[PDB]
Amino acid sequence: MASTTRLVNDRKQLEQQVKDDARILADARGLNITTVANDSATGGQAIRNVG
Amino acid sequence: AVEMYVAVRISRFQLEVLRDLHDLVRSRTYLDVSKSPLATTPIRVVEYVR
Repeated sequence: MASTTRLVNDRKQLEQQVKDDARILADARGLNITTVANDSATGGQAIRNVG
Repeated sequence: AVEMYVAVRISRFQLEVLRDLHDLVRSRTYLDVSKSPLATTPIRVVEYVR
């Protein structure tokens, strides 16, 4: 049990830190939403009256 | 002159006489589409959502 047994955990922590500090410097820009539309209807059979 | 010695006549007649010009207005009934519109589709069961 030496400093070599901590290598995998060291890599786990290093990957977490790399992701975290690459998220900080990444530039973020808003995007335009162009998908709004009322196209989600439902079908079926009409309940026609009889008489 | 264009009538014979025997005359054909009418015993009764009916007509409406109005003394005021504002008596010519009457009323009728209509559905209010804005608040009670006419239905355009029948009631159906839910199937084939897409």
